[PDB]
Amino acid sequence: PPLSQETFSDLWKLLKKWKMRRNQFWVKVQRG
Repeated sequence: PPLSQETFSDLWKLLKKWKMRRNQFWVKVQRG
């Protein structure tokens, strides 16, 4: 479910590598 603090937040950190700037409008719109 939707929630991130001192637990469920420890995860989501996984989608990062896939949730990074890899969105739609901001997908490769900056150096790095």
